[PDB]
Amino acid sequence: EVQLQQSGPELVEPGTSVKMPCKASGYTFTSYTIQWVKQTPRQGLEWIGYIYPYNAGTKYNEKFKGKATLTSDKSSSTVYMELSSLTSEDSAVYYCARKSSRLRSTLDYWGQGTSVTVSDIKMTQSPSSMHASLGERVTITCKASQDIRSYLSWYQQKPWKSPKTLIYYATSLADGVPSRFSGSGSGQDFSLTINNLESDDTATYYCLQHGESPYTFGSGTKLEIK
Amino acid sequence: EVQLQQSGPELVEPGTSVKMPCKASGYTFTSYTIQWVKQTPRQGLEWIGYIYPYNAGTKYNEKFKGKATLTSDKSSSTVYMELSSLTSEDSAVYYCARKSSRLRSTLDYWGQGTSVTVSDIKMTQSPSSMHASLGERVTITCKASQDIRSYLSWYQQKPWKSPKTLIYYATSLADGVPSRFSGSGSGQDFSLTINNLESDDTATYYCLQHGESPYTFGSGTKLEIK
Amino acid sequence: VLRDNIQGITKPAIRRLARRGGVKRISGLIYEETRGVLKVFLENVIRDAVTYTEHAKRKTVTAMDVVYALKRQGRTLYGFG
Amino acid sequence: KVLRDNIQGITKPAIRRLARRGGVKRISGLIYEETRGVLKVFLENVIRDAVTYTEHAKRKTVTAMDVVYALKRQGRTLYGFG
Amino acid sequence: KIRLYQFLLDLLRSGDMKDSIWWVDKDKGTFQFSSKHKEALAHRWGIQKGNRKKMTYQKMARALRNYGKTGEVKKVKKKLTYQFSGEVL
Amino acid sequence: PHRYRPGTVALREIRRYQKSTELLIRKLPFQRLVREIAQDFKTDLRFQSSAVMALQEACEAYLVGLFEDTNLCAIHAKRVTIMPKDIQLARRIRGE
Amino acid sequence: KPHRYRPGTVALREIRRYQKSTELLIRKLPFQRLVREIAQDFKTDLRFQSSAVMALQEACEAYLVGLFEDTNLCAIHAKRVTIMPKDIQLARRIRGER
Amino acid sequence: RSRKESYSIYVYKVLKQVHPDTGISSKAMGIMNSFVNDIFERIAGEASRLAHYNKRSTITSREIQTAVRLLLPGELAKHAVSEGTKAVTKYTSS
Amino acid sequence: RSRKESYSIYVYKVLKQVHPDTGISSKAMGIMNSFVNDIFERIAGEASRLAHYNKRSTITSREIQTAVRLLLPGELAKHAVSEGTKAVTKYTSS
Amino acid sequence: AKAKSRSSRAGLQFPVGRVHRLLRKGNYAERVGAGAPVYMAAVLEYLTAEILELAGNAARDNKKTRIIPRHLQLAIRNDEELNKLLGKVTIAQGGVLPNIQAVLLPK
Amino acid sequence: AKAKSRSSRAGLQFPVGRVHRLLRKGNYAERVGAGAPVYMAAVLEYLTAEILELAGNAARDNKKTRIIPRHLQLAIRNDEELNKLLGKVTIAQGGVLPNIQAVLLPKK
DNA sequence: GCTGATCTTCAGCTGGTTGCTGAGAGTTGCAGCATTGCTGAGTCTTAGCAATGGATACTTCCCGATTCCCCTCACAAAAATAGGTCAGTCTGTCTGGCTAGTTCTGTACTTGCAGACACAGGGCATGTGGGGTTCCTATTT
DNA sequence: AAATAGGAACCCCACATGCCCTGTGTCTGCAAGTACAGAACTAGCCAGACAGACTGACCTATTTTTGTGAGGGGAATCGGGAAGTATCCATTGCTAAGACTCAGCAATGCTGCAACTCTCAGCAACCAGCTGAAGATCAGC
Repeated sequence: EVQLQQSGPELVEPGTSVKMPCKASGYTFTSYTIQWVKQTPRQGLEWIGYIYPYNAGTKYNEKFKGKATLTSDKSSSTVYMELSSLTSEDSAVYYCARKSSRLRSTLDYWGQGTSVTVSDIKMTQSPSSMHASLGERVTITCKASQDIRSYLSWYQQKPWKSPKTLIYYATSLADGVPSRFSGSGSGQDFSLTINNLESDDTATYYCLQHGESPYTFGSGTKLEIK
Repeated sequence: EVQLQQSGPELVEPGTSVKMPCKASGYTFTSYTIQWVKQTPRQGLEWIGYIYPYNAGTKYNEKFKGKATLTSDKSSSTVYMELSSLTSEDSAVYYCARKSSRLRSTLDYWGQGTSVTVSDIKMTQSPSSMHASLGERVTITCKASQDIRSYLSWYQQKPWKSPKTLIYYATSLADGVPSRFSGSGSGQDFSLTINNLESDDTATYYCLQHGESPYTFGSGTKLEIK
Repeated sequence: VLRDNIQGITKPAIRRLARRGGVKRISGLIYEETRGVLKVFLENVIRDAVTYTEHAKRKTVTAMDVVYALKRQGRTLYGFG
Repeated sequence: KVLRDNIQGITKPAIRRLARRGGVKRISGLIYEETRGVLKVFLENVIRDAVTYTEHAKRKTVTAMDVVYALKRQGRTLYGFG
Repeated sequence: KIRLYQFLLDLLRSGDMKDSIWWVDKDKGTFQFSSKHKEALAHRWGIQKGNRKKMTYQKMARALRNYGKTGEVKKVKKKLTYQFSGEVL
Repeated sequence: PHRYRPGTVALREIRRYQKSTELLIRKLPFQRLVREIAQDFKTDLRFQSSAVMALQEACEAYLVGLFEDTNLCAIHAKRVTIMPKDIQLARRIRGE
Repeated sequence: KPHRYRPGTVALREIRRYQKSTELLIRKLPFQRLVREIAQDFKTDLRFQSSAVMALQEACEAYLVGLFEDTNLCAIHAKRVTIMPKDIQLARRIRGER
Repeated sequence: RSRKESYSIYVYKVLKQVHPDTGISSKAMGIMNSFVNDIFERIAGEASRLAHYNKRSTITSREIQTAVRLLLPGELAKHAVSEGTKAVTKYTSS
Repeated sequence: RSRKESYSIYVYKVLKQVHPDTGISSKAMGIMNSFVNDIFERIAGEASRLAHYNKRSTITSREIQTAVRLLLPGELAKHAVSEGTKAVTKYTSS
Repeated sequence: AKAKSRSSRAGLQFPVGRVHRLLRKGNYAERVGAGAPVYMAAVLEYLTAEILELAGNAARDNKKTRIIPRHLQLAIRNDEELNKLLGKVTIAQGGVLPNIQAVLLPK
Repeated sequence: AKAKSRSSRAGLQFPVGRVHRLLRKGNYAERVGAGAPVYMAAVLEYLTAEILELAGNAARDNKKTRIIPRHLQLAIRNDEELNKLLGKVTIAQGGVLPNIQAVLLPKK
């Protein structure tokens, strides 16, 4: 039901400006903030900022201040992001994700990703990459720098695909997620566990914190099956 | 608190038209209909009509249609009555009285009376006039033509004064009237009893029915004390 | 499965509703806005009513449930119980 | 004692301040009397309900909780007084 | 109840709307309907009874024929005329 | 041929529909719309006929009141044509 | 020539100031006198707690401020910037108070 | 098959008492049923709140009178209070 | 001395749980007290109405959950339902 | 002794006993006073009588035999006190009051 | 046996026992279930926690270490769900949100 | 249109203070624990009705194209009015004290309401009938 | 062609009947609420200074109102087709009644500890003063 449409890839020469939409449908548009996340092979997922369509309120990452500008259009339920002075290190995929204004909530639904190519709290994931057979147990550790009161979420990202939410609030199962995935931990130590494995489970898992103003992701964990 | 102000006496030659105000204060103006009553020495009191300021609804006596028209001015809390084609047989005192929209209510408060001079159900008040000393019982009867489900009121009018309400709903005491006054009866026969008389109680007593569309007063009753 | 049924509230029907409301002239863009507001109102009332039926472990929405939903949205309805 | 002609105590600058808090930029000269009337009506309603609540309790002092009840009764819930 | 002949008696006794139904012999109780205003009389009967459909003089007259069994209203051989019985007079 | 000047037929319609009481939306489209809306919450639902009737009557009353407020807003702006902006202003002031 | 501000900017300054503070904008004593006078017509020799008068004042300020926001919306709808009594009447009618 | 227990017969008695000749339809009957239920709920709930505020455990005619005063507007409250007082006075004398 | 019996201490415990170094003023304390009382009254009254509608005489966690669904908007209802279910599940295990 | 309804004792048409039972089983108070059902039954009867009389007058003014919901709506909406009491109430088959703004009317 | 508060058993900070007493004495039902006060306390605690966290964040962004009614108003009115829940609620000394209509601002 | 100088306001920093918040001592009232019983709620089975689905024929309305008229909107003038300054004035506010009228607390007790039980009549679900009503055809003036 | 008969369903409003369950009558127990007395407490009134908010005049700018006129948006019309509707029948499924059972909740008494009140120390916030940046305003080239 909930869906966040996005435009296709755009080729832009450096020094210009670009804008992409995040047309959202299937829910009360003004009740959910739209968060923008960029993903690069050398930095992984990176939080840019959000906009609250209810009161046009915004909040930007310090390292993306000025570079990105977020606007909302209540009539068409669309949110735009503008990048000014496109520098060479901007060829990445920009995601727009839905997140409720509730602190416990996380980025639940994501856009497909617009591959744009141009011409704090440190969140540490202990296992960089791991292997497992068809039915073993895996566990991913996500030790944090500072203390976050269980404001941690786990995401699964298939290759060339938008990430999918698994755990929010460090223990709560997300919608549609089978009980095989189980989160645990609080404070600074968090863990994600998968009891029964399948060929689907071959993906990269990220842990995201939203306890403090600059949201930070983990390095990720490439999990391979057989 | 509740006051219904009127204008002074009018000296008007025959054939013209006159309008008099009924500026009201002390209550919610739109909640009470303003009723207009004319008084001639040879026909007593006659009901002209009423205006409901809530929706400007009118209802005139069949013998006064066309001759009188009622207008409501909500901004100034004033009601005007316009009399057109002033015949010689129009020299009378015109009273404006407040009556609630509730069927049980009656004309509770009256204006001072605008003396204008130009250069069906029948009420039977059996005892025309009586003489009594300072302490006896007196009974007035208001035998009706048709039946009225206790929709009868008793009014006291001192000479050269506006009528004062005593009994409404044929049994209920009005506001501020001493318990000496007592009304009784229902259907077609109604009674008014005065417990102990005083030199003040000498006045004219009328019985008004409002059980049917044309309101009709009684013939009157002159009470003399000692 | 039912789809696009908000188009069933035709333009003449909306004009009739406006006429009952005393509207003399109607702009061409009124109809889509009216369809949107009607859809929002209906979604709210139906959600409350379905909650009421689900609590009673029923699978049929009764007139009592709709009346209760309207009452709890401050829209008391007379004549259905 | 007897109080008389106190709605005039809601002066013009007070109404201007209230309008400014509402984001009003320009105010017509006839707004003040209309605002005084509206405030008088609102106060009459709330005070009548509060006095009824106090009367039922066989008290002679209008407590703040009576005002809270009167406001709550009119869909005007007030926080911070009980 | 039986209010139909009560209606037919009341307006004749009160002299109301003589253009449709009127007297020639009050002693025996005979009366004559107008061939033109009898539709108005039937309609005024129907509005009082507050039925669903406006009734014609045919449906009005259909009722009088059941009165012959009881004897209040009977039809004699004379165009547009009936009469009450002595008891209901 | 004869043609009524604009606004006369509209005034006749206003007088006519303010005098009657039947539902101004056909029953079948509204039933379909209600079932479609309820499909989102619970699948394989069921509706009493009186339930759909109550829903329709509530919707008619709400829309008629909203259109009265919209007409008042339009008259406030020295117009006789209601526009979406008047609906929005009325809904905003009502608190919706 | 003394310095003069063009009309409109001082109004915006006042809007910014009074939308940032929370104190009562009506003098306490005149409001209390008004409340006592209004209550005189419902019961003689009444008594008011200070917190009661304060709660009444808080309610009145909130109500008037909300009504003024609605009035401003109505005035802007009519392509104006000056609120007039007709805007107040329209807002109160739509709200259901009239 | 559970004896629905409406208000129809009492409303019909009142109607025949106040307008001996006019009837009433089923839809209007149900509407007046709903009206009586709604007013009952309003007055009873407000009287319950009144008893709760004053730390009383019983609802008396005083509570109902105050609820009527608080809920009905204008002369409606005055006439309803008169009717209730008269009924209670008559009932007390048995 | 009358033992007003407010919610102040529990709200302070919650505040110290979420914001360890942040205090709260007396006026804000009273406002949050009023908020808690208002929400409790709303949910309890609506649950009582739900129990009455289904001819039940008891208020269970099901009535409270349905009330929470009915009066809280959006994700507030979802998270309140999750919290209540977690608390009841933990309490049942004693 | 001979059974006597409390309604008859109070001289009312509405059921005092049923109102008492509804008060007792309605979760309103721990106890219910003796005169409370009588008082509230009298109030309900008064309101019913007033509305029914107004609706009957409206029906007679339309020359109709029976009160239909339209007449009830006309009775309530034409009375300001009754309109205030039933401001947020929708009446089935009620329609609306006939009202046209003066601006829409032609010159 | 040593007395254990029902709040501690349910892992709560709000009083389960007091909530149960208020439910029983509040004229809501003939009887109250065992888990009803636990559920009620959990919901109340969640709501107060959410409002308090938002108000504390608002105070911190204002460089204050004490929540005042203004911070509560800022927390509520800036959240659409909380504003909808408390739409008809007045907060004393809470002020109003800073909002100026666009057309009132100077053009150039 | 594009800055530039001048004046005003707002934002930030630092020291004195001050009233307001948090924590500790005393205590007391209510939550928790342990029984006891009994009834309201859960479970099964099935009667009974109402909702759903399809068909058919008839009625009612809806949709798109045309014409044109009058309403809305852009625009300029006028003429009405509100806002900004300022000198003068008046009133709110703060301080504290004194009643004294009102509210709160404790006792004795009394009066009215809940509980239990027998039972009978009121109210609900059907039903039966008078006085028409309706509908279509045929017959006799 | 108008008037009259008449068979045959049918509708509205009483009126009757069977029955069953719930409201009434009666008695008993006991606690909710009341009358009274005394303590305490807090709201109304007094009073004086004083500083800052309020008020009325004046001038001007800037906002609203009024009078144009054009044009394209919506109303009025119409005719064919598309749904809507009424009714009729069959199916099915789902809601509640009735019986049975027992687990959870009320009621009760005792106790201990958590929550209330009262207090006071100390510190976050407030105020005053000062300074620097931002922005409004009036020429000017």
